[PDB]
Amino acid sequence: ATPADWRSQSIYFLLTDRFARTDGSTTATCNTADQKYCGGTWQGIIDKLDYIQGMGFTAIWITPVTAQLPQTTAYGDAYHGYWQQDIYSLNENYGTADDLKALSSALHERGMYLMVDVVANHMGYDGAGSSVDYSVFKPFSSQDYFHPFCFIQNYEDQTQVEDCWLGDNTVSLPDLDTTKDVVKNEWYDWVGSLVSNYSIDGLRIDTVKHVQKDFWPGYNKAAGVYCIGEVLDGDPAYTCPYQNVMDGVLNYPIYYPLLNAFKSTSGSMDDLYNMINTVKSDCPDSTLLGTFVENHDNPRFASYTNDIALAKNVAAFIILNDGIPIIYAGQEQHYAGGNDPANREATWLSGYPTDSELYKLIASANAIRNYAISKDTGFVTYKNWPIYKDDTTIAMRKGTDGSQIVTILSNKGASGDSYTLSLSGAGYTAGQQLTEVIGCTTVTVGSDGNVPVPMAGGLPRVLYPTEKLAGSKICS
Ligand SMILES: C[C@H]1O[C@H](O[C@H]2[C@H](O)[C@@H](O)[C@@H](O[C@@H]3C(CO)=C[C@H](N[C@H]4[C@H](O)[C@@H](O)[C@@H](O[C@H]5[C@H](O)[C@@H](O)[C@@H](O[C@H]6[C@H](O)[C@@H](O)[C@H](O)O[C@@H]6C)O[C@@H]5CO)O[C@@H]4C)[C@H](O)[C@H]3O)O[C@@H]2CO)[C@H](O)[C@@H](O)[C@@H]1O
Ligand SMILES: [Ca+2]
Repeated sequence: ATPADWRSQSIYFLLTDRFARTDGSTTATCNTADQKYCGGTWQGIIDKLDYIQGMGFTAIWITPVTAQLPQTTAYGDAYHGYWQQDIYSLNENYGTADDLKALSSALHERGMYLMVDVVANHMGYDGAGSSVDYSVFKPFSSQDYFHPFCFIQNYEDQTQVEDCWLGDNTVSLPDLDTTKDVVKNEWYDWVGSLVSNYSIDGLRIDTVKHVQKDFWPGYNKAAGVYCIGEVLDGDPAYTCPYQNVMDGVLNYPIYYPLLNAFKSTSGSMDDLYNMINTVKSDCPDSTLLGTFVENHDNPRFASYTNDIALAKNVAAFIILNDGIPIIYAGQEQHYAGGNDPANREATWLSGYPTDSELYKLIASANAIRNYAISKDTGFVTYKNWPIYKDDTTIAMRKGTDGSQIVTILSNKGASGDSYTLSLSGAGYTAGQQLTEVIGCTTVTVGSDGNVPVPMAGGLPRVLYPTEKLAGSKICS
């Protein structure tokens, strides 16, 4: 599917090994500290598609599918999919080629998209860099396809970052020489084939800053579908420019300020407001970035604060910001694991309750987003604009004038006092009735165009014109 098609989607990101088993168990042991395969499979994802769609997601991102190193290393099994050895075969721990195909067609039947994570930067090996046996890799069976062994000592030296090896002496990640034409040619041919064989709709590309920029334009074109890249860097002057060589990138620039604003009642709304504006002006297209606050490489939000009102607000931001929303499986169940491996918890242990607090908030936020784009073909290309901020509040506006959504977010927390915010700048007309779509109550615009928003419990408030909800099932 193209970049234009993808602007309207919302993604549920999951680790195949940790989401759902074929036997549907909700109590099978999965101690994250063991770093072993816990048993998730592609068939299990199919069985729980109602759980996922019920939150209003239109797509899923799944970790890498290729066959991995077989060993249990000192860092555990390659359950996460990032240590490949044979790119022409699939990881059998998750099922067969037919299962993968079954998945794509079960998604498509429901009007949903499939996004697959891919690695071009490196392969994986159980042992020290000097001792690698290149004959185990397929098809790159020789040391001549790879860069000479070196580890990345200085992450500020771009040359080292691209030409030296990620990993270490325990689990080493042999780095492909992506400047060689044989390497380019093989990867360009594989990526088009993988996409056509499994009917994939879009790709998440790992380790993009570790491969020279000029490789990417031809990979994105060979893939023929939207590519969103992982560039792990918080500086918009470093990451955004990658949008000149690939459709989109993950929004790490917004991640830092967003987490800092909501992880405590003293978080800064100023840093978040300024970064929204910077990304808006300085990235080639903000509407093609992926917004997130949790993933498998950082502590979960609840490891920072167990306050449920702060978790509601950060989740509302993610769905309603510019770009594509991305929630990480377990976020909706309020999971609190710390750094890898503790943030790779098995979703099934939660029992998949559809009446959890964040499951409901997410469902309501995705519901208004999905309905609005149904009615306003400009919603996805209108650039989100922060219209107000104070020490504990930020409010934003997105959507064509007359149909705009106005979202009011707070970091006061679950103890927050009850008061009335008089919000200016919303753009609605005098006397207009508005529905607050999270708690389903109504508010009326004052005669001077200001909106009297009832604040309490640190809850987020999402406003939309009552007349426009006509015929919808929202707040019915
Ligand atoms: C040492 C670890 O080794 C393995 O760790 C695994 C991991 O479990 C697996 O998931 C995969 O890991 C994946 C890989 C490798 O295929 C890459 C992508 N993620 C990578 C980035 O592609 C890379 O750039 C670097 O990312 C660096 C970044 O390049 C550097 O700039 C700084 O990032 C800065 C950023 O520059 C700055 O702006 C901001 O303020 O601070 C952050 C810390 O640190 C980051 C690491 O924390 O590491 C990330 C984990 C993926 O999302 C990630 O899941 O492989 C690694 C390496 O074997 C073990 O399993 C772990 O238990 C063990 O603790
Ligand atoms: Ca490299």
